[PDB]
Amino acid sequence: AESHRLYVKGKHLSYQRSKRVNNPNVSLIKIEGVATPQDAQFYLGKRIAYVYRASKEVRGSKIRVMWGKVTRTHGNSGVVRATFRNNLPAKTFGASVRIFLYPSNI
Amino acid sequence: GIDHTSKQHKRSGHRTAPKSDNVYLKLLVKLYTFLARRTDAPFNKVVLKALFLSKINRPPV
Amino acid sequence: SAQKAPKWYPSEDVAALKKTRKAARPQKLRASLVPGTVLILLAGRFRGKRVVYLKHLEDNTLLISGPFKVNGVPLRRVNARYVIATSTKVSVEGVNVEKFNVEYFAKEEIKAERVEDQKVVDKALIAEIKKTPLLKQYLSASFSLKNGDKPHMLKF
Amino acid sequence: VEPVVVIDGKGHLVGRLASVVAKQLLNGQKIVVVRAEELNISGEFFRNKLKYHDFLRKATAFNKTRGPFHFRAPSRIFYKALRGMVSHKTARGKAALERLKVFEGIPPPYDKKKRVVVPQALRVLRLKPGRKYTTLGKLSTSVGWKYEDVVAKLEAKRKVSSAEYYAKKRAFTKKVASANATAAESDVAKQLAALGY
Amino acid sequence: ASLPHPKIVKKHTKKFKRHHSDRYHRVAENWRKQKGIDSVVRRRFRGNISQPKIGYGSNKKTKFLSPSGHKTFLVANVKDLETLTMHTKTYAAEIAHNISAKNRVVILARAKALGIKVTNPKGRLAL
RNA sequence: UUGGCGGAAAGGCCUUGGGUGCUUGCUGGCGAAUUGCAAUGUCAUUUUGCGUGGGGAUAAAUCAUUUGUAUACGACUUAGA
RNA sequence: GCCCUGAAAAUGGAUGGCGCUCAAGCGUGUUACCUAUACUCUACCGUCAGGGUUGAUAUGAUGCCCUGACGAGUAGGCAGGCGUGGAGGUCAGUGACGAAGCCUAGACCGUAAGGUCGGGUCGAACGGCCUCUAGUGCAGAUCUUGGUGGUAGUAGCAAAUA
RNA sequence: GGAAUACUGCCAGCUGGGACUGAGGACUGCGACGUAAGUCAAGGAUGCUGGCAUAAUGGUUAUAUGCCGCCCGUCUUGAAA
RNA sequence: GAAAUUGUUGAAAGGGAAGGGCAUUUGAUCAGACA
Ligand SMILES: [Cl-]
Ligand SMILES: [Cl-]
Ligand SMILES: [Cl-]
Ligand SMILES: [Mg+2]
Ligand SMILES: [Mg+2]
Ligand SMILES: [Mg+2]
Ligand SMILES: [Mg+2]
Ligand SMILES: [Mg+2]
Ligand SMILES: [Mg+2]
Ligand SMILES: [Mg+2]
Ligand SMILES: [Mg+2]
Ligand SMILES: [Mg+2]
Ligand SMILES: [Mg+2]
Ligand SMILES: [Mg+2]
Ligand SMILES: [Mg+2]
Ligand SMILES: [Mg+2]
Ligand SMILES: [Mg+2]
Ligand SMILES: [Mg+2]
Ligand SMILES: [Mg+2]
Ligand SMILES: [Mg+2]
Ligand SMILES: [Mg+2]
Ligand SMILES: [Mg+2]
Ligand SMILES: [Mg+2]
Ligand SMILES: [Mg+2]
Ligand SMILES: [Mg+2]
Ligand SMILES: [Mg+2]
Ligand SMILES: [Mg+2]
Ligand SMILES: [Mg+2]
Ligand SMILES: [Mg+2]
Ligand SMILES: [Mg+2]
Repeated sequence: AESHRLYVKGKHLSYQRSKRVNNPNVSLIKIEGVATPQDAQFYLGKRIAYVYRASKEVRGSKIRVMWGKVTRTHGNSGVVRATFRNNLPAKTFGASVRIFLYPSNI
Repeated sequence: GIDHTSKQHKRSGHRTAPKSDNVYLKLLVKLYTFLARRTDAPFNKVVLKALFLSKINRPPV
Repeated sequence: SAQKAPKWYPSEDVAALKKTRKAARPQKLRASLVPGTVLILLAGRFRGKRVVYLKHLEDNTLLISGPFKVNGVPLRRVNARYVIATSTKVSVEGVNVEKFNVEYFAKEEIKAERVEDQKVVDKALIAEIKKTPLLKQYLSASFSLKNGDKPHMLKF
Repeated sequence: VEPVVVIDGKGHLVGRLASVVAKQLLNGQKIVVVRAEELNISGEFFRNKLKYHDFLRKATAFNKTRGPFHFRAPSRIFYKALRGMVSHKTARGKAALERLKVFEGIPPPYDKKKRVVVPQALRVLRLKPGRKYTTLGKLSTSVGWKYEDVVAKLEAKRKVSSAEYYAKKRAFTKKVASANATAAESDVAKQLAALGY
Repeated sequence: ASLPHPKIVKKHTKKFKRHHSDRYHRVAENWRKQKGIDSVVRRRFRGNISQPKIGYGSNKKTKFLSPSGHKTFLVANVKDLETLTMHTKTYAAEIAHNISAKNRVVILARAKALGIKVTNPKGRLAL
């Protein structure tokens, strides 16, 4: 069909931070359709990928990926905390990420 | 934070070895170190400590 | 001498490992995984396909069939954490799956025996699929997330 | 959800809307605001006029071209409130402001698109009934905005065209509704009802 | 081909550079401790360079180990090369910088016979 | 392809006729494997350059000279087949 | 009680800013949530304390190992180390088949002082270890001597008729 | 008059999802389940499997982005002054 | 035949200084094990 999506759209908001100090080792993620910490429990442990493009082709591809995972909820509005193998770059604040349905408990 | 009651990292203040570099004196220390560890006799403990003393702390008899 | 030799050298002998207390025990799958349950594949070459769960193998893998005649998915192994268990089920009584095991999928074109036993297993499944309307069409299609669909609220 | 969200600014409180829009821009959503001249501010007209004149007297003493710039248009007034809620001196702040457009009236590119509202910022849902409020269109005119009449004339022309479009759309909807109702009461309709559709 | 070891961990790979060594040419990068009364570096204000301290010390198990798992031992001739004959799984020979080209050929041949790893075998090679 | 409408940044909207591809509205028959138990598994739009061939059109500005309605120097304002 | 009058200062202006009016204000009550080098658990470094272990046939009893606790710091004290000129001993050490020196967003070791290697340049001496010794470590002193910048193709090179 | 429920507390009641960690390295101890032999979640992780074997991971360096960072030395109760 | 300082060539960045710390993207470059 016209749709082939098997992931849930997400946004990279910022790093974990206080008023004046940030922590790049943890990123805050907003998941579309999630507005409650109870609903965000469903996505705990799910894999996250950030997909971007580069001019140089390395392994027979010009598309690169950074992998992560959902660890815990954040606040009262459905935001979650995510950690990545390599920390996401700060220029991606406001960029789209993909939340996959695996590992699954259904 | 800990509200310490005593000074931290304080040395015992007692000599645990001779200050001398005498090779034969160190052999006597090694001999009585072994005896004090495996004889539980108060005499050996006293002798071992006495071998660490300085000159003014070992007046002639 | 450019460098003074050390007085002491470390031992060249490797030490034995301490006895471990970690006994392997069988995996228990989640209750939704029952033979005959229709599964949705989340990753791999056949992502989005709807297959039929047949047997649980000894390497903690799930044996599935498309059937190959319906959607082109052959007899394969899948990981339990990479599938979705749906609420629809097809009866498996009348399907022989005893011959398929871990060794049958040894890595070491398509072999003749794989073609033959694919037809044998699919024939029983296809007869059961024809019992209910639209099931054959349902297994031919692919699963996809649409706009506004929330997986934490959808029931499969 | 939409790649571009167009907000009709009529009946929205300036500060409440600006706070909502600023957060959306920082989260990566492109926003277009139309009809900035119909924005509302809580408090009577005279009180808000005095506030702008307090802003007017602030300027660099030795060179007025260096001091704060006082923009009179309604779209620029809303832009000032929005820029104050964004770290606009950073590259991240600059990028967010580039995803925003503000217009007086509804320009031709967006007059045939769908407009939405922000309930958190709507005056009729926030202010206590009886409280005084001011309209941004008349406030801008009193402080030197020269294009109130031009926008009003263009808006009147647009509404005539939009009203004619709605008449055709309404008649088409009635025809579609009749066909669906007639197509009901059938076996296919009965099955859809059992499944909720 | 060395002894098995736990993964080597470096607590602080970044070099400790002297404060303001990037501001004045006369201030070298060799580490020096600031002793000024008002120094922000000495007082450890936020956003300033880190200072060496004993907490950064590496694990004693993997201390002095090269990434190949061996310890480096400088070698000047065949005689001191042969001191590593029984220790090929813990030490690796490195040829001194001032050994002539012809003598390096002799050392490399003996090391190959004894199975001793050489860390700089391409030095002064007339290839 | 026919016609109408749209100037606020219109660059879009509607309509007529025919040709052509598909149709899951319904019923059939073939094909898929081996990417080996997951690895974005590559399906979008930005700019620009080099070579093919199908059309289109065959200029100016500056320096130098000159002018004084101009002018510290630049600049400005005039003239010259 | 809240609000208002009483309530006048000089560059333009600050509940931190925007802005906010059944508040995003004031009084009060109930919950959820955010995050310090603090608290809890774990690993690693060091320090201190209490202990185990000489029995040859394998090298450090100042060795190896077990257990617990602790770690801010100017003036100042003490301890363990790094580097430099020269001296005794030793490695029957390195070297014109290239010693020393110098250059090197090249590699490795050490918490650090530093040490090691490769490449280039170069041409005659030099290093490791155990000890001895001192005219032994620089960013400053309107420090000493020498060298070199920005200023800058800048100020200017216009008295005495041509 | 007989119950229910709320509130507070207790269980050496059961069970699902997520994150971080794997220090040690023959045996020795305390226990559990067993008529027995033995087994075990009992003084610290093992089992199975895939891809790649090179700039892929990683290091160095330049740059970009988020947040943070006032000029050292000196006298001083107090120095970016 | 070092440094300050300078020319040429090559690379990179630059909206009222420059330089620094933590983290990662991109470019360039590089060692280690293939038992
Ligand atoms: Cl002129
Ligand atoms: Cl060191
Ligand atoms: Cl930055
Ligand atoms: Mg004006
Ligand atoms: Mg280092
Ligand atoms: Mg002070
Ligand atoms: Mg220090
Ligand atoms: Mg309150
Ligand atoms: Mg803490
Ligand atoms: Mg402490
Ligand atoms: Mg201290
Ligand atoms: Mg040389
Ligand atoms: Mg250099
Ligand atoms: Mg000579
Ligand atoms: Mg002196
Ligand atoms: Mg000096
Ligand atoms: Mg000084
Ligand atoms: Mg001076
Ligand atoms: Mg002059
Ligand atoms: Mg001049
Ligand atoms: Mg003059
Ligand atoms: Mg004259
Ligand atoms: Mg990398
Ligand atoms: Mg930065
Ligand atoms: Mg920034
Ligand atoms: Mg700051
Ligand atoms: Mg004073
Ligand atoms: Mg000061
Ligand atoms: Mg010369
Ligand atoms: Mg130079």
